[PDB]
Amino acid sequence: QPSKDAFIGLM
Repeated sequence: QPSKDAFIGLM
């Protein structure tokens, strides 16, 4: 999902 991409920002 797109919300999962938000986790890519932190990483």
